[PDB]
Amino acid sequence: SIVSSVAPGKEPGSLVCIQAKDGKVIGMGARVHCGPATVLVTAGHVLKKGMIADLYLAKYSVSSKEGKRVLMDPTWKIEYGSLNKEADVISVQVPAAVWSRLGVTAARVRKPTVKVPVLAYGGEASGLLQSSQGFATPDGNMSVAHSCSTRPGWAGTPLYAGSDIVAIHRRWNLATNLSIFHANC
Repeated sequence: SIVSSVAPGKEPGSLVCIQAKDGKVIGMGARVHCGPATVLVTAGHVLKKGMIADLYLAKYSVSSKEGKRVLMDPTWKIEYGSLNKEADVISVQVPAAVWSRLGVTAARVRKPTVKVPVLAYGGEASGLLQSSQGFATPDGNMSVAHSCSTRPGWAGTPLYAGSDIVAIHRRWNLATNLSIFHANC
């Protein structure tokens, strides 16, 4: 798996970091279309931390030439998924105002295909992102096997196939086949 630096602002427009209050990146996520609206999608064990501590959605701002972030409200409604279950995927009805302030566009969820090329993103700061290349294969249940290298703090990051998201990375590999749970939309 080839690992590469991603220049500030050149990551996909849907991607967001999830930070603790001291700025540490503890997970990733993305804005995706969900019926007539959009949702955050991330790992359930990442979102669970925001029940007892403050988490922030974070993304590099091209116009400000620095990172920006917005406090997460744990009472934002859950669209699908769960904080504690095996698939470890959850989606949240984040207000459009928050996505607007961070510059986050919505991506499309697509079904994975066999050995589809994929990119996964993560990093220690919103202008210090990196990507890892790999391939993804769905298992006929709710998961995808994939070959992207990841680091701790990449939990919840999408696997991108071209423009679209086909999976959610779980933990530092088996990702969740997002289209399975996205059918709740």
